[PDB]
Amino acid sequence: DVLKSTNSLRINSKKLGLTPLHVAAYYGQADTVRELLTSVPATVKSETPTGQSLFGDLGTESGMTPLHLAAFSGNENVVRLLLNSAGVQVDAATIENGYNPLHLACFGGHMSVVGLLLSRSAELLQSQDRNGRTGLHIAAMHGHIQMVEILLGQGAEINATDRNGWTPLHCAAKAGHLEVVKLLCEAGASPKSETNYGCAAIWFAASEGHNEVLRYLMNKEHDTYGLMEDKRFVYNLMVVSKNHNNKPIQEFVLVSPAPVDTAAKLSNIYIVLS
Amino acid sequence: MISHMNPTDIQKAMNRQSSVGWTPLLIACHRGHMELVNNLLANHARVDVFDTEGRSALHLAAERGYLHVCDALLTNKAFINSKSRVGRTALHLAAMNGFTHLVKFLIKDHNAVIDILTLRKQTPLHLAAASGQMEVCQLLLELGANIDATDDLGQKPIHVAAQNNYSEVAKLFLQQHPSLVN
Repeated sequence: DVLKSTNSLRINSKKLGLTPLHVAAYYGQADTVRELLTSVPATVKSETPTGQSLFGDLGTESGMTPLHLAAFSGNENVVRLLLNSAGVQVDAATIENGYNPLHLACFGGHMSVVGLLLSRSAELLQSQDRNGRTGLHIAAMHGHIQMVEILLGQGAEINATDRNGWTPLHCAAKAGHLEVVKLLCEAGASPKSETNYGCAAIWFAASEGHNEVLRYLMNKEHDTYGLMEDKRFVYNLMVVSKNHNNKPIQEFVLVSPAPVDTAAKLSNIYIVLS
Repeated sequence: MISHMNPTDIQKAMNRQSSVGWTPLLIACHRGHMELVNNLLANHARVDVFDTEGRSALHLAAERGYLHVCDALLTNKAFINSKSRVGRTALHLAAMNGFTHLVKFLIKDHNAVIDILTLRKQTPLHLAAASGQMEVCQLLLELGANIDATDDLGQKPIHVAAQNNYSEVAKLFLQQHPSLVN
């Protein structure tokens, strides 16, 4: 109030491009947010942060309204206030990074905000970002399990591509969250699903460590003869088999429909790549 | 008399919550003391309070079914289509508890959405058929909605009517026969 006598109360650019209503919406307390709704026009879509931003994984976000940050830090009462304010804008909610506040709820667990937003909007399950990702992609690749359970509970298309053709099982496999892959495989997505360079799930599960995701996806269905011609997949399978007592290379032989062809031909691919 | 001898901290009195989480708007709108609700809203208490069950004064007054209490709320810029922890709207509770004038008041007088889903994805026609209130479902079908809209268990409305075995409500959905849901 005393600073409300003088200041314009929506200022910050130096070291953080935002407003005090972003900070008040971020850390909780809600009646302060109400007074700032009576003083500030309540939806400003702030700025680019300068130097050093907050928010962890969001190293830079350009144009986050304070509904996003209350959706982000968890702030469920502040979510309930900002969903009942003058400028709500739950649908459009555009950032230069491309996100929507459901996705910003997916960056944490924050399942209460997911219940509030999916209860409120419900045209947001299929909302894609600027990179084409949905909320199931982000909840997959950050490994929040029950968040994925709720996001299938409201009902989302699991086999849904990005602009590069990523299914969320590709993102879950690349991040290597095993139980997310068990959830998406056990009730959904096909492992035989390419990308816009020509890939699968086991190419990402082999390209970055993750023996157990590789054995789970390797127990599923996949085209081996398309995989052995990808020399990078063969090399990364060698690398993972080096670390994990060469069980997974044995698994890639013994799963294939002709194991002797795969062992022999793939051994020749090894000797040629030598 | 209590509201005379405080200059502004009246609002500091009115913005506090009970152990339940109730403000005196929630208690007075919970009971239906209409002139008292006119006294509290003239004394500018915030309508956007919420209890531990995520409920507003529209959910309490709509739960007990008072017309002019909800009218007094909506003159004071209350928000219809608010939701509880179950996601219930005021139309869900008025359809649950049998107040046809409150349903006509919301949908007709204030353009409340008919096909609002709960957290269990339930429209108030079969959440109304859950408690089995025949004339309320006559009113909702008189206003019209998606009848066979499935719930979280995939429930077309006569399934929920049959779980709580209200025969006359099934005689409404079947005697009128709008969807051939036998």
